Amino acid sequence: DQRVSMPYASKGLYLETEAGYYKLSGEAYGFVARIDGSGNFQVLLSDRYFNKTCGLCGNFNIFAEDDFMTQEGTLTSDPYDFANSWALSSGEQWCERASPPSSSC
Amino acid sequence: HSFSIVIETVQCADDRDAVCTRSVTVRLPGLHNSLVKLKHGAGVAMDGQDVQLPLLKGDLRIQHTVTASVRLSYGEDLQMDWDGRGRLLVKLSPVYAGKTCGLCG
Amino acid sequence: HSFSIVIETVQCADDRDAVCTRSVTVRLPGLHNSLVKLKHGAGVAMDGQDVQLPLLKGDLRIQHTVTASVRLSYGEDLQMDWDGRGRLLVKLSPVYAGKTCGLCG
Amino acid sequence: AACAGRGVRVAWREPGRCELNCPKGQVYLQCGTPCNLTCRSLSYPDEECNEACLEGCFCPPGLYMDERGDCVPKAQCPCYYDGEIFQPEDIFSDHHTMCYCEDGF
Ligand SMILES: *[C@@H]1O[C@H](CO)[C@@H](O)[C@H](O)[C@H]1NC(C)=O
Ligand SMILES: *[C@@H]1O[C@H](CO)[C@@H](O)[C@H](O)[C@H]1NC(C)=O
Ligand SMILES: [Ca+2]
Repeated sequence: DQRVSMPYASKGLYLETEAGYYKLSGEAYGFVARIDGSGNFQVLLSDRYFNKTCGLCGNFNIFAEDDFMTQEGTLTSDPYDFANSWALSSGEQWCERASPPSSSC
Repeated sequence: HSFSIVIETVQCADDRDAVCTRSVTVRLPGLHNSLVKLKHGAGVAMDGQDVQLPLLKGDLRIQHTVTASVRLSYGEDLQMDWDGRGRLLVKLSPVYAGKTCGLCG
Repeated sequence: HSFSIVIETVQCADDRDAVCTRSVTVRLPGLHNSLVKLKHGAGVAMDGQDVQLPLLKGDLRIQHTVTASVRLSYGEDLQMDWDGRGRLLVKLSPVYAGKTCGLCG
Repeated sequence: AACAGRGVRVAWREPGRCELNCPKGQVYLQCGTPCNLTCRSLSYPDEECNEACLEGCFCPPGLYMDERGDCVPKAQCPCYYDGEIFQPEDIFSDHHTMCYCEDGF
C-alpha cells in the first residue's frame, strides 16, 4: 500500500523504464511485462509456463481455440463468462460481474 | 438405519476450492420411508412435494427457526438445523452414540 | 367424473341465517384421485398435506392471485378462484356444457 | 367483479368505503397486469401467461415482488432453479451444469 519511486527492484522483480515505457521484469520467475504510453499492457511468459497457465491471457499452448478456459475448468463460448470467471475480489472492493457495452454501429 | 442424512456438495464459486453444500436429503424408514429434502433458500420438500412449514407428521416435526433456518426433529433423539446457505447442524442424542457412520464418523 | 368440487358450509355469525362456505374440497380422479382442500385463510392441502402454494404437478396448477386469492387450474377445462373468506368462483370450458351436476346445476 | 367479467370496470372504491389498502411499498391498481409481477416471472421468462389485467396491489412499475411481499429491482430478485431458491450473484458449478443468478434468472 506504499507508493514507491521508479526505478525499483525487490524480491527478484525489476521495475524500470525501457524504450520510454514502464517495464516490470521477473525472469527469475520467468515472465516480463510492460505498459506503453497509451496504457496498453503486454506480458511475456517463458516456455516454462507452456500449457501450464490460465487467466484472461489464455492457456499458452499450440491451440488458440481451447483458450477461454474458466476457473471452473469449463470452456465457454462467451468471453465475458471467461473473464468474469477470472475476476479477483479483495478487501479494497468486491466486484460485480461485468457485461458487454451497448452498440449502434 | 432408523435415519440417513445425505448432503449435495457443489462448487459454490468460480474458485476451484470453493465447494459447499447446496442441499440436504433425509431418509426416515420408520416414517413410511419418507424422504425429506432441505433446499437452498431454506425451502423444504417431502417425497417430492413442496411442503409448507410448520409441519408435524407423527414423530417428524419441521419448523422455521428465528434465524429463518429450517429446524427438523424426528422424535427427541434426532434434530437438524439447516440455514439454506449450506450450513447444516445435526444433533444426535446419546441413544445413537457409537451407532453412526458417514462423514460425521 | 373427471372432477368433483365440494363445499363445507358453516354458520358464520351469531345469526341463524348467516351461513357461508368455510372450506372447499376438489377431488381429481384423473390426477391419480388426488384430493385438494382449499382452507380458510387461503391455505391449501393436498392429500391432507399442507403445500407451498405455487404448485404445477401434472395437469393441476395452483397459484397466488394478486388478490392473494388461491387460483387453481386443471388443464384448460377447469379453473377455480378461492378467496379464503368463503368466496369461490368456478369456471368451466364449454367441454363440460350439459355434463355438470350439484348446486351449480 | 361481474362487471369486469362483462368488461366494464367501475371505480367504486373510495375513502368512505372499501379502500384496498396495500402493504408498504406496493401500490393499488384498479387494473394491473399480473404476468410480470413476481420474481418467479423473471426466473421462468419463457412460461406461458395470458391472464387479463385485474384489480389488486402491485409493485411500482420498475420493481418486482419478492417472497417477503417487498418490492425489489430486477437486479435484486432471487432466482428459482429446480424449484430451489438462489440469491443474487449466487454461483454453482457441477459435473452436469454451471450456472449463476442475475436479474432474477
Ligand atoms: C496440456 O495439459 C493437459 C492436462 O491438463 C493435457 O491433457 C494435454 O495433453 C496437454 N497438452 C499439451 C500440448 O501438452
Ligand atoms: C410489466 O409490464 C408492463 C407492460 O405490460 C410494464 O408497464 C411494467 O413496467 C412491467 N413491470 C416491470 C416490473 O417491469
Ligand atoms: Ca490455447
